[PDB]
Amino acid sequence: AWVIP
Amino acid sequence: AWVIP
Amino acid sequence: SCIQFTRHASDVLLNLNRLRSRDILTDVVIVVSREQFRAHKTVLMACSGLFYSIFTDQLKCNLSVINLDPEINPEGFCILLDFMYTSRLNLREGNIMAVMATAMYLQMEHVVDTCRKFIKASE
Amino acid sequence: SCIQFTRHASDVLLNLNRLRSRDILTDVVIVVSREQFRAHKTVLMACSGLFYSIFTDQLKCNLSVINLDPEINPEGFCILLDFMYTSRLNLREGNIMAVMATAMYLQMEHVVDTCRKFIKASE
Ligand SMILES: Cn1c(=O)n(C)c2cc(Nc3cc(SCc4ccccc4)ncn3)ccc21
Ligand SMILES: Cn1c(=O)n(C)c2cc(Nc3cc(SCc4ccccc4)ncn3)ccc21
Repeated sequence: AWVIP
Repeated sequence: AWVIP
Repeated sequence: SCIQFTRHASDVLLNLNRLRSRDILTDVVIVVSREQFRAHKTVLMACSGLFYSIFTDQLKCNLSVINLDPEINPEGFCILLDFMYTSRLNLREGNIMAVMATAMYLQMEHVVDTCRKFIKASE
Repeated sequence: SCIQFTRHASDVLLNLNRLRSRDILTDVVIVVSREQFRAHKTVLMACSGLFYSIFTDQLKCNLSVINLDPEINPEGFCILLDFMYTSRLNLREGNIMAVMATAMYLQMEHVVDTCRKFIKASE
């Protein structure tokens, strides 16, 4: 996996 | 984009 | 000996979401209490163990309307449906419990995992 | 305020290809001379300007069989259909002209682009 897009 | 996978 | 177009999977998903926005080739309505959500069965199956089980069933695969359990929160379902079609999950303090409960019901393991991590971080 | 699961679009595409392999929810047969290919209309539309035009047409959207132009090479079509469902293009010296001609017909701009670059490199 999860990221800040 | 195009790459070698 | 294949070559690969890096952005292809995300471009496909974006185009499937555009079809959903324009109601093109949508083939099922998911009902969550008083709310209705139009979608493509194949995208739902690709993202959820529950929908995979439903639409591979020889009788249920033919249904044009699926009613979810009345305990399921429509906003939680809406957030997960958007995630299916975009890879983006709108997780907030005010919706995380409903999103996690809905992801558990829909059998969306990676979403349940990030919800558990965000809840653990607040305690 | 969304978070994003990096692998989600590729996981969706992999699951759509698994549905295709198992013939689950396939809703169209594409005929290319003597060969038949089963597929999902939404994936074809998401990958090709020609299929987008065909399946958004109020009459053609209802067809369960689409016949392509007899000049289209079935192997070229097979390679492109695999690319649609996997992001991998099996481009070889022996198939590149057929793949490029098929991609031009299907209106798959990124594929036409890589074919043109590979042909230019050999001259
Ligand atoms: C439990 N679970 C999830 O967390 N997600 C995101 C799921 C997505 C799917 N959709 C699939 C799986 C497969 S073959 C793999 C498979 C099949 C059945 C059971 C388990 C595994 N083919 C096409 N669509 C199925 C289960 C999922
Ligand atoms: C020309 N071309 C390609 O090279 N590919 C990969 C295409 C893919 C599509 N599929 C789309 C596009 C859109 S909205 C964008 C759009 C719509 C119509 C015309 C042009 C552009 N919604 C869903 N599926 C359409 C055209 C494509």
